[PDB]
Amino acid sequence: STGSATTTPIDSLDDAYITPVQIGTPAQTLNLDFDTGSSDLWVFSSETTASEVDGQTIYTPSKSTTAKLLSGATWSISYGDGSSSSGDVYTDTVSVGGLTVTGQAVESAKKVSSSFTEDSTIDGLLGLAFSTLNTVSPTQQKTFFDNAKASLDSPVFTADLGYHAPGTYNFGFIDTTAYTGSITYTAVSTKQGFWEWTSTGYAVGSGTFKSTSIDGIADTGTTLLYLPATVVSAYWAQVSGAKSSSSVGGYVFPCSATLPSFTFGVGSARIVIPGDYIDFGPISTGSSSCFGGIQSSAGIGINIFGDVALKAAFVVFNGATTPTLGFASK
Repeated sequence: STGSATTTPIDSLDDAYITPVQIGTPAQTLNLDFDTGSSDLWVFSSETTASEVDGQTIYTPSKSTTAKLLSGATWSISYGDGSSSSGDVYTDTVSVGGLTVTGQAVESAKKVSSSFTEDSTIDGLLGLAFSTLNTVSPTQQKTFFDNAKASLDSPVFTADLGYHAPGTYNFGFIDTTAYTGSITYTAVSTKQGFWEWTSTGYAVGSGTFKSTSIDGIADTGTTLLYLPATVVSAYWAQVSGAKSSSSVGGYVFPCSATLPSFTFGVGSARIVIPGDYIDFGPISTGSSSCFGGIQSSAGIGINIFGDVALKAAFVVFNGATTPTLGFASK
């Protein structure tokens, strides 16, 4: 089997992408944030504290004839940005782009943190990291991809995120029309539960490529590109007037600047992030200070190849017995 679904930016900055997901019988369609950095499929629901719902579409398990309470199961998650959510668990039928999993754990939110409430466009998350990170207790549950894998034509999914435009998540096949050149595959460590890999280096604009190993994760659920402070300093040094602002929380730059590209290495191949992709716009409405899309990971503990990087590529998440990642230009 295969599936194919369009993913759409939630706003004009590509802060996140939403993909429609059918849950239950009859289908209830929710727009979920597909997140290769986590492993829970959780939704706003009829059980969510009413004051914490503000415009999201909700899953109502009592209206699904295929929903079954997973007795005794609870979940609770905290994300790298400080947000969180928790609740109980149903199993139900879940379909993405024509690909159907029966008995998928659907984690129903009883509580969500304010950042989720405040974002009316995101109805939940669909985790695509490794199932060892799933938070369901006392019986850990499998991700949608893990449940679907055996049925797929090939045990893979691909992320093709657009710049200021829709893109595509495919399951079970490589669309060879969706990229240019070849796909370069690189080794993955699953020891932390992430799609963790080692980039071979970087370049700033037209500058020389610096060969250096940069371990990080491919994370569709993180907006920006988070890299070591040395690398980030070298990038922003090429932008007149750019500086790290402790009060804003990262590098800012004059909105009148033209940003240089940033290149990262995948083996001997190179992915070029155009400068435009690094502009996240005014820090507040009407400001002439703009927020940068490349930021230091020094306070995180891990480097993160988020959407800024991933949307410059066609990315293959190969879930074979020994997983690998693939990157191609597009």
